Amino acid sequence: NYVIWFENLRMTDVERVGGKNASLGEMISQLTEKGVRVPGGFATTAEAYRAFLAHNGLSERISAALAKLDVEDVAELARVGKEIRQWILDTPFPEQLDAEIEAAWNKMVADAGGADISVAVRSSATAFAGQQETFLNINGLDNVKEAMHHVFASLYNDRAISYRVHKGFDIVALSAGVQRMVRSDSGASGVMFTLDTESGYDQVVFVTSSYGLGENVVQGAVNPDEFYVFKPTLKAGKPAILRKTMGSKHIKMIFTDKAEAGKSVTNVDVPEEDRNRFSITDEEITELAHYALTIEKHYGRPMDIEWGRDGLDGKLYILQARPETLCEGRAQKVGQGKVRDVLVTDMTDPDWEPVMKRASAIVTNRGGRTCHAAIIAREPAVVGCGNATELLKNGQEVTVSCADTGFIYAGLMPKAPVKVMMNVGNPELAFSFANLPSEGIGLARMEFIINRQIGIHPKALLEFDKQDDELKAEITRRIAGYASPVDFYVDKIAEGVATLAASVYPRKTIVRMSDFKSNEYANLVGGNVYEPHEENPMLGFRGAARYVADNFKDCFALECKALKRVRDEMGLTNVEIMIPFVRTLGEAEAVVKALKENGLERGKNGLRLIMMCELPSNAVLAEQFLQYFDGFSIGSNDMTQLTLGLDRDSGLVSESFDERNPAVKVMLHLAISACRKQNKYVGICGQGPSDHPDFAKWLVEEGIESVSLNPDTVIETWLYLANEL
Repeated sequence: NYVIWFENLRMTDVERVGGKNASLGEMISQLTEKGVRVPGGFATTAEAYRAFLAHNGLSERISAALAKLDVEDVAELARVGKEIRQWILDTPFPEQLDAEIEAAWNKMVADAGGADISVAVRSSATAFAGQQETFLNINGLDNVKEAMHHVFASLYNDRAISYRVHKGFDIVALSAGVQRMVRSDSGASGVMFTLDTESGYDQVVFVTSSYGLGENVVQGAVNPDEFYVFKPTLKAGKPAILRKTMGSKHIKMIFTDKAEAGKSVTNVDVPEEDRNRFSITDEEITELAHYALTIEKHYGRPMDIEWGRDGLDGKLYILQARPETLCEGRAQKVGQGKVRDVLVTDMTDPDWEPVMKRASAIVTNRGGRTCHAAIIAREPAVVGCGNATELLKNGQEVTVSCADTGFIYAGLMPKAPVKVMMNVGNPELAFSFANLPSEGIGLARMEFIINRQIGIHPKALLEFDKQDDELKAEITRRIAGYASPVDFYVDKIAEGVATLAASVYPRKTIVRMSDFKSNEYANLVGGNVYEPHEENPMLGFRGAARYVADNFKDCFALECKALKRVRDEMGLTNVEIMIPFVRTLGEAEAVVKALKENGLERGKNGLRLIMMCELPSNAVLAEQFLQYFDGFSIGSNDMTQLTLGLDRDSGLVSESFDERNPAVKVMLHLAISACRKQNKYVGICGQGPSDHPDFAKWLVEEGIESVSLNPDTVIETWLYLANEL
């Protein structure tokens, strides 16, 4: 009645032991047979806490103090809070609670065969983050009891007294969970989410990991390794890790031999070995992602989960699991209104709850997550702007974004006649566009992955051994966590492309192979020596000619190895491969021969092959080029430049650039007709349809199958076109 074992708790015991302990029992009792390993222990109950607090009778003394106390007088609140906490600290456990803890402790050491076990003593409130309060590596009975005293006192931490007065409430209790320690002090640990927190995208599992006890990743005291795993392909048993980001992993929490009270754990530097390694293996990331899903399937909602790899066992444990739910400040949701209605002020009392109702947004100088105004806006909301009173003006006219640095500008689906698809380059933004209404990605560009995730010329990696001490050293630095220089290149392209394809899966993602000019390959590390200066880069060594050049075929092979893995192993079959700058029919033919050499063929595993139609020759021999491909994506930028003989970046001529020049239109017509008479895909890329609505009109009238737009131009164009139909 005072102490309950986790194995006898269920999620229906939340009022008795709190959400954390109830959830622990729910997993132990229901999921251990589904493979989830949760450490054992016991919870104290809400009536244990009440009995404890009745003493002489402390409960009513606390209640008296809290009565006459302004929580928004920050002195009194610190003074009264400290006072209350010392009373709880100086109050002894009732005789029955001590005996019952002792008997439960004695059974734990009996279950552990021997033994000098250690435990976590955590706070499980009948109600965050947490400020919570937790104790780790607590080795004997009296330590455990004193760590429990502290947990009990934590209910009346100052912010907790506020948080409750703010949520508008007495007069409360909590439960202490006493759980066996997993030895991740010599292993690794972290936190998993069964959605992407940033975007909200729920088809992915997020796994963060570092060395040591997981308290550090939970608290953000360390920058951890971050991994994304794709749910559908993980369930089919295919390799499902989309993205690996190495954390700096500066420090790690370990055990002390020297445990006075909270000195049982300490932070220590991570060696440079471990720092530039990934802290868990692919097999582990995957194994954890499976646990995440069986937990989420069971609870029927998004989950936030703590886990640890025991450095003794080797085995992965789930430790805790719970449900997951100009000017600047702390930030989901956008909003609009006049700045006064967007309310701009220092910080709200509760007296600011009527006039708060008389308004439509809140932006405040002070505050963090559990700020007064930040809670009213959850039940929105930019807090923690040092000076918005200053920056923002009393007039108007603003709109307040949270799609988590909470900006504040400075501003303010029907049937479509074509398919509106996205033009996407940055895989770090991919899950934020999963959400946007589109028909997929009609141009997934490769150049951000190469510039920004890889950063090194593939021939420098291919010929690593011919460098350059200074360069061998730079490459090795950059390729940390990957098996070899060439494996880095393939792996990172696979990650980037799998990520983009996963974002809109199962929807079409047309991946353009690399469209770099040689001056862009020259800027990569190790690149200049392979990329001589050209007089006219727009017209130089790039595209198909580069892919099939003897001098560069081993690099093309690398990019092909990545795409093939993405489709053939990762099961991301929604990927089509687009080939740019195909100048002649001999090049078209050479490229399909090259792809074939590298295991990629039309019809094999459903592969579809698209040509970027961007040279005038592609238009006047449309039908002839089209035999080699399943369709065209028209690159109107390059088509316009070559038809009209212009560099649109040169200001001296570029006023004559116009995708809707009659000469360019003849070219588009030739291409789009050729495709139509073969019942073949024809799309167009470029912002022309967005920037010139009549061009969009002309394109629908020509029979274009799709249009590919920057995500932030997608809704407007869709609506314009739908309204026209």
